[PDB]
Order: sequence, then structure tokens, then C-alpha cells
Amino acid sequence: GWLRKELENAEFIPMP
Amino acid sequence: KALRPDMGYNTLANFRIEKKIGRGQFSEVYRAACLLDGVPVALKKVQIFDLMDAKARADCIKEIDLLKQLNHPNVIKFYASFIEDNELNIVLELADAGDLSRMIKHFKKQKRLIPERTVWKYFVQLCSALEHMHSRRVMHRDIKPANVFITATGVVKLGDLGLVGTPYYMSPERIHENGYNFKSDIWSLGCLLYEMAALQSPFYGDKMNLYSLCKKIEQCDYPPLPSDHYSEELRQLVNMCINPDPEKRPDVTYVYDVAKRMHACTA
Repeated sequence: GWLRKELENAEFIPMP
Repeated sequence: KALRPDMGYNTLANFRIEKKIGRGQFSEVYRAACLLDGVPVALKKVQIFDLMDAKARADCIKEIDLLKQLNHPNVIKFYASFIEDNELNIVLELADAGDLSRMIKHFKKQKRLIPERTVWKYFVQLCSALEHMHSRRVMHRDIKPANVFITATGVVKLGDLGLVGTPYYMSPERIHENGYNFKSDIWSLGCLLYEMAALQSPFYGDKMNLYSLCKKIEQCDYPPLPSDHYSEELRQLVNMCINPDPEKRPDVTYVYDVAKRMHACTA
């Protein structure tokens, strides 16, 4: 359950 | 074999081996159901007579004796440990809800970095678990994301079900065959912190091999983390942990005090 909440309640940071 | 409620968690007869979940050099971990209450548990069967000699067996039972005494909300709890069917059977707390390895690969697949706020939320718990072990004179001996379990409620649980064929995080003391010490767990902890922020091990390579690996460790050659996304406190802590000399690495209390302070202000 924790992973669905962690991805949704987290800032979208990109990778070069 | 029939049930015995008198014995409780201290007999195999009161458990139903559901599935295997881990395999080590001397043991095998299982998912089982405690027939008494219906609560599921992890069941570790260590082959102390068949796979080990007198010395290793003596050391093993001494290690379990100290481990069964540990009690921390962030450390997988030992319920029982008894000798039955020519093995040492340990009844452990079960954590099937996932881990940090799964979390990292998920963010990697979603091409996203783990926010620093999140990094500290799990990391502070991992330091808490390790501070407890070290304070009771106990080494983990294998800190890697797959051993850092996460319950559905978001709670961290430090456990152990673990051309290369070496540990997950190769250390200078392994290259020098010097042996594992409390400061060896600090190296692993610094590597894990880096891996949370980089989504890869500090010594990972697209085409990684033993020669290149040893060269990288000797020089402490890891790509630095993006300062735009990760603070100087996070980067300094990784830097003081990933140090060749075990004696120059900080103790867990220090790492733990930094994580408590960092978690407090990033949240």
C-alpha cells in the first residue's frame, strides 16, 4: 500500500 | 504431528510451511502460519549440525542468542529459537508488504528521483534499527535494499534473507580480507543512502567487472549526486561513510543524529 502513496505523494524529478 | 498449545511458538508442530522465501549458505527461510492463532510468520531453519563444524555452530548459537534479545520497532522481531529435526529453527516476524529494493526499481521504471523528504523518512528508521543493534554489540553483516523491508503502514523493518559472487556492497575490508566489523555496516549504510538518491550502487557500472570494481573502491570513485536535488548534508554524510578506513567512518549514533535532524527539517 505504501508504494502507491509514495509515488503519488512525491515531487516529479527528472533524470538526464 | 499434532498441535501442542502448551509449547506455543517453541515447536514446529504448531506451524504450517506455506512457501520458501530465502536461501542462504547454511539456512532456508519459509513463510509459515502459526496454527495456534492463525498469524503468519517467517521460519528460518539453520543446518548447524550437517553444514557446520563445532566452532561455526558454537558461534552461530551465540549470535542467535544475542539476536533473540533485540527489540526495536524497526528490527524484525525473533519470537522463538529451538533445536528440532536436527536444525536450529527460528520463528521471526514476517514482512511481506515489500522493501527498499522494490521501491528503488519502481522509481527507476517510472524514470523519477526519490525526493529527499522521502529519502530521510525511510533512512532515519534504518539508522534507528542499526543504532539498536550496535548498542547491543550486534553487527548486521549484510545491509542492502532487499533487507530493508517496508510494511504497508510505511514502517521500515531491517531483516536478513539474503564473475562476482561477493557481497552486495564490496568494501575495502573485503578486498583486503581483513574481516567484518561494526564500521563495515557503516560503509553499507553510506552506499545504501547513495543508492536511494542515485537509484544505483555507488560502484555500479554498465559493464561491471572485478578489476574495475577494486580500482573504483581503492580510489572511492562514485559519480557525485545532483546538488540541485540532494542537499550538502545528504552528500557530506555519504562522503564520510564511503571512506576506505573503517576507523575514520562515523559510528551509527552520529549517522542517526544527522538523519533525525535532517528528517525533522525536510518534513
